[PDB]
Amino acid sequence: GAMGSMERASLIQKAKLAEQAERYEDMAAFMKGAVEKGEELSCEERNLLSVAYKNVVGGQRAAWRVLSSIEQKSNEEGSEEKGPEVREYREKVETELQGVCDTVLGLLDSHLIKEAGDAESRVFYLKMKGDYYRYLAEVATGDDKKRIIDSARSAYQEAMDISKKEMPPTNPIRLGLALNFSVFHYEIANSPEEAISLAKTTFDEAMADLHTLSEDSYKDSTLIMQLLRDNLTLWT
Amino acid sequence: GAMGSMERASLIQKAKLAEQAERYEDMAAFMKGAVEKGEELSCEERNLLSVAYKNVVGGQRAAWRVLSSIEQKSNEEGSEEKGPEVREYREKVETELQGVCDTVLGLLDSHLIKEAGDAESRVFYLKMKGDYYRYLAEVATGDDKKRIIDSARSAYQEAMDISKKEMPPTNPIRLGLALNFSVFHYEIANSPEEAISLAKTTFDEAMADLHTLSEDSYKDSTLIMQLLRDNLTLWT
Amino acid sequence: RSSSFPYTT
Amino acid sequence: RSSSFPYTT
Ligand SMILES: [Ca+2]
Ligand SMILES: [Ca+2]
Ligand SMILES: [Ca+2]
Ligand SMILES: [Ca+2]
Ligand SMILES: [Ca+2]
Ligand SMILES: [Ca+2]
Ligand SMILES: [Ca+2]
Ligand SMILES: [Ca+2]
Ligand SMILES: [Ca+2]
Ligand SMILES: [Ca+2]
Ligand SMILES: [Cl-]
Ligand SMILES: [Cl-]
Repeated sequence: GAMGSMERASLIQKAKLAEQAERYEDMAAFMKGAVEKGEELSCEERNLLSVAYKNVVGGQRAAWRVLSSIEQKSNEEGSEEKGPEVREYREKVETELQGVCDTVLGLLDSHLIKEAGDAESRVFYLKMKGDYYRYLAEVATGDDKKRIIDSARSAYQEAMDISKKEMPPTNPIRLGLALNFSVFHYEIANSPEEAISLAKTTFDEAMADLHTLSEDSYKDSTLIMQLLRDNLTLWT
Repeated sequence: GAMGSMERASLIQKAKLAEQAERYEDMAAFMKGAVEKGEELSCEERNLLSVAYKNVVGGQRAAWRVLSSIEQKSNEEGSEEKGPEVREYREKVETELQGVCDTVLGLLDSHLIKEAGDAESRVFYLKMKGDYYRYLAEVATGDDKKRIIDSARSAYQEAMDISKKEMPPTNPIRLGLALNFSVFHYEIANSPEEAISLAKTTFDEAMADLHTLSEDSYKDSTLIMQLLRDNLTLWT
Repeated sequence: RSSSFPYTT
Repeated sequence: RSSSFPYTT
């Protein structure tokens, strides 16, 4: 699209500048342009893609939750009728959020996943597919809600299967995948016991492998392990 | 434009929702739509307009400063040549910022200022004109830099003249105007002594009028007086 | 308020 | 880092 005339390397350079400037919409547009060049992404480039879209969708999710709460309060007993505006604006934000999720899922399907042969890249992209279906599931209410949930589940499960076969239990991608799949279980799938079991097992298997790691790898892994612990504390 | 089919009251309602959701681009678009209905703005509505655009331009200014700093470092001795990308992206952000300033100045000229007869509204809009010319001056480098600076000065000065005649020294609009005009003097006009003199005189004349105020008005005025003090501490 | 990864500021 | 009004968070 609009980035078709810009060099791949220039898009990557500008994505890093956009990150420093906290211009995440720009960062995401630059990374989309880089993906559309058709070459596979390096580890650093995959992280730029993830950071960009996580920040964009994060703003939308936070806004959606604010508006949904106001809407829900408006439909209580004794609440004064104030017209269609809250629903309309919630719908506007929701549609924009769904558009971002669809964009990410489109990049993954055309053609990031099919070209990803190394475990690290394949698991990364399948985790992303699970995440963006999960964000769609957060706002889904219609006929397709069950199918959206199953799409998230399926992507996470494929990623889990590869990660268990091909990666050590302390690998940060493996850890972040398991963390997010446990959140899926708790928040989306109405399966708090599965969420807790996964978080516990993941934490414990990582603990037992820390002894193999350098100081820097230890820091990376323990950061994500703390998030598992934080959830376990909240959930139990 | 795009808001032409939405009721004025609905635009105002949605601006307040957008503020709660921290969706300031949306908030600004809703308020622009409300202005374009052609009716004068209430005090509350003027504040919504100001908040919306201040947040939008604030993000752009912060981004511009980050990129300008990187650019300036790139033009030092011993700095490695990394191509046109930093300049290009700084220019992109700059153009977007200039577009927002031009939009605000356009609303003021068509036709907020000419319809504003009460001191509170007229001073508010002339302060805004000064502010958005000031933001243009922050990024100006060409032939028109002197004219942009003079446009900011002229708007601030007209606002100051009205405010001194028609408003008490503790009026928050008067105080915020004087604060921002002092910042103009210090940061734009290379006149630190004028900046300090204005800040001092404004603070002192406000201090002497606090005794006339209710508890709530006292809180409003002293908040802005503290900003004058903070600048004086930084500047002396 | 569950924690996921990555996260924003 | 001069202070102006209004300001953002
Ligand atoms: Ca090329
Ligand atoms: Ca919908
Ligand atoms: Ca391996
Ligand atoms: Ca149980
Ligand atoms: Ca009407
Ligand atoms: Ca320029
Ligand atoms: Ca008066
Ligand atoms: Ca002196
Ligand atoms: Ca969270
Ligand atoms: Ca400032
Ligand atoms: Cl809307
Ligand atoms: Cl650019």
